[PDB]
Amino acid sequence: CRIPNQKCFQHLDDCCSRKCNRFNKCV
Repeated sequence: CRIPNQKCFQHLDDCCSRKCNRFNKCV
């Protein structure tokens, strides 16, 4: 699970929260 604020694409939100903000980073 990728940590918050980590550069992630909304198309492939690999975040732990699976949420990527407008800054193309995790949340």
